[PDB]
Amino acid sequence: KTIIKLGHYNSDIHPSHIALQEYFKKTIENETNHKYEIRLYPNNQLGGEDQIVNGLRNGTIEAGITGLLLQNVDPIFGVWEWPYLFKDNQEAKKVLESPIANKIGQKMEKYGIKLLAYGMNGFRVISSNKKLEKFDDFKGLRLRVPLNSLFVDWAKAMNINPQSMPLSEVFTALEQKVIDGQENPYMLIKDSGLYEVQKYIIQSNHIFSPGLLQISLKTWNKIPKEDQIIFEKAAKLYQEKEWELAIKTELEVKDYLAKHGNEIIVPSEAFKNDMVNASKVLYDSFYKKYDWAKDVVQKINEAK
Ligand SMILES: O=C(O)[C@@H](O)[C@@H](O)[C@H](O)[C@@H](O)CO
Repeated sequence: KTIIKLGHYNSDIHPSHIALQEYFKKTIENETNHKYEIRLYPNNQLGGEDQIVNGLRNGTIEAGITGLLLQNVDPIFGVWEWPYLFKDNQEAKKVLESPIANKIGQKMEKYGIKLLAYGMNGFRVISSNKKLEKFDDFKGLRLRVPLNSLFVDWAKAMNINPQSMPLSEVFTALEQKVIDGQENPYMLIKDSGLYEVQKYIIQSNHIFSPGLLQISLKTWNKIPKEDQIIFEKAAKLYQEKEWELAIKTELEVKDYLAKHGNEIIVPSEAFKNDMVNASKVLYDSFYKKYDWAKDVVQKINEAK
């Protein structure tokens, strides 16, 4: 009997967790005569996101959902979070279901990880103690960013002062007045309780964050193809159901946050355009330092 521990950083009521429970775990456990058990560990129980990545690579954490932190080993994996790459949720899903996304996903095997599905965490918004409604308001702003220099660079391009830290440190950084806010999808902002200590939510949607369902290659190579087909069936069902649930749930969460004291700012056309224009410096740099960037972005655009 094979026990597969599956760790992630989201809440047990995040759509990823619900879909893991109902579709991924159940499909595998039932359709393999209970030969595999998929034990779920939400909310950083098995460690923070970076620890999950490392555990997938060394095999001590057999499965997981993470974002794109493996980009610190090979930057190609971080491409999906480049700013303003996708116009909306449906376009993000369409591109992540395309051949180029599959091909980049396959490259994770070189680093010990088998990718099973691209799911959705969502577009990222800025939460803040300070009202932000025009580009000049970023000056002086101290924002936590994730453990990924892309986000450090993004923040600097916005004239924001970033401080990269693990997600588990955000509450205490706010409480200590070390930062003014952070950025993450709407559902994380609710599920985490960050909304209770962040008056303003600014709907920047600057970056789209996928949640990658992954299995350690060390684990995968012990599973015969007949059984892998069942894991793949479960991952495909997980993916369809998770996108659907995530889109539905995000709309609920947006309404919730409107009605519990938070002030949601939808950027003006000018604020929007200023953010978009400011982000171009990131792409200028990608095209200079990555020999694959021109081709990859072209294929991503062709898949839209
Ligand atoms: O804010 C966080 O901690 C996470 O949203 C990120 O670490 C995200 O999962 C990664 O995709 C960022 O590259």
